[PDB]
Amino acid sequence: AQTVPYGIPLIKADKVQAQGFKGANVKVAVLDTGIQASHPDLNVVGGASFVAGEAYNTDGNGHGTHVAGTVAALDNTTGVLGVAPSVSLYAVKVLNSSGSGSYSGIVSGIEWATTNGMDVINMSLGGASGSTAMKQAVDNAYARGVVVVAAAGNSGNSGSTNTIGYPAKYDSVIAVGAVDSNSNRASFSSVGAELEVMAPGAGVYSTYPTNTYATLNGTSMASPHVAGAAALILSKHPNLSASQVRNRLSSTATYLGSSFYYGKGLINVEAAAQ
Amino acid sequence: AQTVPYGIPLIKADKVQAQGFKGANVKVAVLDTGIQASHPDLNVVGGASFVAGEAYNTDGNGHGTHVAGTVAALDNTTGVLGVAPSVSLYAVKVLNSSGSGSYSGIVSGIEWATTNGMDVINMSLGGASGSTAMKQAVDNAYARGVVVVAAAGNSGNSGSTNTIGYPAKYDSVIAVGAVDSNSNRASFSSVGAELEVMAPGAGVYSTYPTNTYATLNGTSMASPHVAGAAALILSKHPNLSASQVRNRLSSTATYLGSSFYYGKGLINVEAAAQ
Amino acid sequence: KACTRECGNLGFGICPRSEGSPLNPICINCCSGYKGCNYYNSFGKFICEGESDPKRPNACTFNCDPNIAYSRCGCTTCCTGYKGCYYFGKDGKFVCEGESDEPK
Ligand SMILES: [Ca+2]
Ligand SMILES: [Ca+2]
Repeated sequence: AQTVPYGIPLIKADKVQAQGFKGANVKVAVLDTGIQASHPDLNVVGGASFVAGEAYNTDGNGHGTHVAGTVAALDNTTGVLGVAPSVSLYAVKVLNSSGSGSYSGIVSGIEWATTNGMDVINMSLGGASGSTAMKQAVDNAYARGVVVVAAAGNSGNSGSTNTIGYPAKYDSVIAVGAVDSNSNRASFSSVGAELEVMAPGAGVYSTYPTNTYATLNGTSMASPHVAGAAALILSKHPNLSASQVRNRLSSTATYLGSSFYYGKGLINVEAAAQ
Repeated sequence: AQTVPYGIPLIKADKVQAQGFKGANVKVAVLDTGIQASHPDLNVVGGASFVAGEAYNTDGNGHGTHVAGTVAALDNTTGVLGVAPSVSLYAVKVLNSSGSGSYSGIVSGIEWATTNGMDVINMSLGGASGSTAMKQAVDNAYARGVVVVAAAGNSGNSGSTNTIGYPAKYDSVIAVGAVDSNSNRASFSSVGAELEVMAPGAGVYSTYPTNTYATLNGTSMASPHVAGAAALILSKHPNLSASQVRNRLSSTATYLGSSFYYGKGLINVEAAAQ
Repeated sequence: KACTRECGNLGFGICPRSEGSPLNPICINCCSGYKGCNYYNSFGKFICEGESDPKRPNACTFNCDPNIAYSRCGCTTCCTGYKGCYYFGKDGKFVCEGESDEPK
């Protein structure tokens, strides 16, 4: 049978799907370690690799496949479900087998997605340092109308320290934090002014390489929930601007505490999609 | 002419010795660089070497003799005094005269001890990684009713970093941290969740090879106070289980602060053998 | 350098970092010392090079060597960790060395 990770109901993605809105015809690009298209629960219809001698249709790490499954696991009869199952999934490989990658590679992937009219970008990745080149990339993507979503980071908290990484820290990108199955912020979820919204980031069950599943932890797992919610909202209101979609998700988030640790709160795509 | 190292009174081993319990009929295996059996203040009644070229009853290094002294320095009118003066001392050499050994060598000593009936095993030694063989060797020894004591390590602390070494970290073994004559944690004492009990480890005086004595530092000195304490308890209640003895030591210990840094606290053999 | 933003499940990390001074001695012995690192006494006199290495561990006495004063050489993932450190998982079995550089 099909299993529904808690993340779907928590952000009320099921409610919106029941309205008949599943992100149909919205192009979402997962800039990660690739995706295992051959996985039954997924359906990658395109992409691009920026990892020497490696196809974007396979995933040697597993991370990308997992993130992707939270974004779009097919609503069939087996496995898991994604926040927006009917989305047009694109694997944009910018990280190698060991979950690492150069900024320029990521910049190349960002541009690709932009040039191929992607609607949403999901970057469950980060670096401690900034980069004029990367900021320009996500800045043009947003300017071009792309909803850019990134994982905030897993540096936890410490006094008033701002532990939000890049590109999440960029104001053109929605920095996503994490909470558990109880809407409680995960201790590892990064904090700071830049934190925008919270999403399920702990114990996220999703697709894993070579037709299986696994349970991972991190803002990596939370980012896709948001990018997926962006897709559902767009499948319902096709012509909203990247900005409007971003604002409605943060604008309808259910409050959870100081914006320093929760941003606007846990996303509620049902409220967002009204 | 006999000296009483501050450690004995500190853990209240003197009080217990006055009640008449001195570890008689309790076998203690000191797994180390050997023991100088010919030291007038020590009485090695057996053991074995797992170091090619060196007999068990000699100690070219000196560490194993000091460690043993802290445990069973004879109660006469010379040198120092052990925690359990009447204990049956066993020299199991698993480290060469340079104080070095291989996990392989240690496992052989652990099994020898188990097989031969040792009631207590003391290991003022360790490695930073740990292996499958070693774990099964200590898990087994403890399962056969042996009280397994080991030095926690001298890595000090580092933020929230766990620096307890192996085999002390395995939970079939009691990890012992070190304090000074003021009951204050030595700055070198390792920390981490597995830390179980503290004992004197700074400036510990005792037997040293070539019939003399010396003052050494390290959790290496703390461990033999616990092993000796275990023997005292067994001296008073031969029927207790290795598990019960371990629990009295930790449940009746004097509180020193957060468990991360002090575990349950400074061992109090008077309260434990009560 | 960018890393997958998943939270890792490593046990702990060991980073052979040189330290100590004559008036502020570290606690260690040649055996437990790290290869590639050199240890000196309170007078700056060489004593030995670290005998062990992160991968492949071995047993050492756990006492401080009075002769040595100083040396000269959880969400964190192999990509996220720092080079110059060796990360292990539970039952401390080696896993990898860090890939990132320490912040400046
Ligand atoms: Ca499914
Ligand atoms: Ca004596």
